[PDB]
Amino acid sequence: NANPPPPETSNPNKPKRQTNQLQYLLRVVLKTLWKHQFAWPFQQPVDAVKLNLPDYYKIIKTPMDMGTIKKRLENNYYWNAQECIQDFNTMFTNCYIYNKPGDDIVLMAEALEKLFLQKINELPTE
Ligand SMILES: CNC(=O)c1cccc(-c2ccc3c(c2)N(C(=O)c2ccco2)C[C@H](C)N3C(C)=O)c1
Repeated sequence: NANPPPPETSNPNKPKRQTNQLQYLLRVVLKTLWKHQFAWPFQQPVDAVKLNLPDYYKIIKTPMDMGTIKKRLENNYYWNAQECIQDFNTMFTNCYIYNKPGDDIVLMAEALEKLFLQKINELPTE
């Protein structure tokens, strides 16, 4: 069972805009979560071949990771801030869906989600 390709991260046909909200998502939210001690498993797609998890992509049909989110922001892939926020939410919930409650990786994602919510609290107005 091969890994799927990573989510798309750049599309020259998508329109581009700079907004206060998207700038904040890259410069504050993503940068803060990226440097966190628990960020490392989330910095690239789950490599289920390397990890011998043949049911990962049978269970998780909407993968997402922070490496993808970073690339999407840098490539002006998102038009609405909510698209980015949804991707963060998908990342965290994928981790809760697949892994056992109480596992280290779950507590890691929970800490990262709490930080994310503290950072999103101060998102600029639309
Ligand atoms: C560059 N490679 C890595 O950063 C890397 C190396 C070894 C393992 C991992 C890793 C990546 C993703 C995950 C886990 C481990 N997982 C772990 O259980 C785990 C335990 C402790 C840290 O990660 C399995 C699970 C599928 N998972 C997530 C994000 O849900 C990532």
